[PDB]
Amino acid sequence: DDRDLLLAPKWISFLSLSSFLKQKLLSLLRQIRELRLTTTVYPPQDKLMWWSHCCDPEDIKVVILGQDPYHKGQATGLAFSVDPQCQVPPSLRSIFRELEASVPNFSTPSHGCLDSWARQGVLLLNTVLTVEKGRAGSHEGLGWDWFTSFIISSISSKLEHCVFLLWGRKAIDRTPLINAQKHLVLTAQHPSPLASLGGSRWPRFQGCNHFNLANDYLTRHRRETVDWGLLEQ
Repeated sequence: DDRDLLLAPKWISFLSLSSFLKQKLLSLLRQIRELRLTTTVYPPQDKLMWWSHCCDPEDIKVVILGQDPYHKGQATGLAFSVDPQCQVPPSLRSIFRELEASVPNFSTPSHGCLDSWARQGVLLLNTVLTVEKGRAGSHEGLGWDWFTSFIISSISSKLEHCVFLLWGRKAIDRTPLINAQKHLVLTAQHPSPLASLGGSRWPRFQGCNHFNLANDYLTRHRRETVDWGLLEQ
């Protein structure tokens, strides 16, 4: 039943999943519900699809990929976003600092809630949506990959002139799914300081200027821009 897919209806309609894929997602969600009876899993179950409630698919301007959720209780259902009760972790402090140095109307806030981005059409999507407490990458694998890859392809297939910010080796591995004739892809090193630089090669996060370039791209295709400085507590 569509109730237990946890996705907002405008997304269910936009994704147009088959019966097979809806049953496979329901089994995955039911598997996770049973995992919670032995282990703490972030984020909460009713936040797994939190991104799909903050804006509709037609509102998406920029797609930012995460890895897995934070694993210390600060994950909110949005990639990189922080519960106002927890400290801003190294990744987001590094994002704010690139913004502080490049975008005029940005001032670094004292919090890390990025709900204001999500409403404006910034899709903050973890590539794997659950994580066990205190064990990063514990749910990396084929459990979530088919599902988050399906979302990215649906955004590339059905939308036009969006911006994909790919930071790090795992997000950059999703490059083939994006039609770069319809969409802008911008790649960089992961924002967490001293992250890998390739091995096989990508530019540095510091000075990548991805947020201005995203808006330059949307402006040139006559779409509304993202105001990164708008971050409400």
